Amino acid sequence: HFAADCCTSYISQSIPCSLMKSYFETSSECSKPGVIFLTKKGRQVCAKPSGPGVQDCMKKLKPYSI
Repeated sequence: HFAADCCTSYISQSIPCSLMKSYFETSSECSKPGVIFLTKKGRQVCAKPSGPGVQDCMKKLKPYSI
């Protein structure tokens, strides 16, 4: 029961990938895209589309080594 999410601002420091269980990209329909990581502790972080290390965090969040 939700809709497309969007980031209003990116974090001010490196992304906390050491505590995120998954990650998701917003919809291009928003005036500004962005990928938010979902933390297992029940939280959300806002990051750019190609943030330095942000893509590495989402890469490790996807088990596909086979």
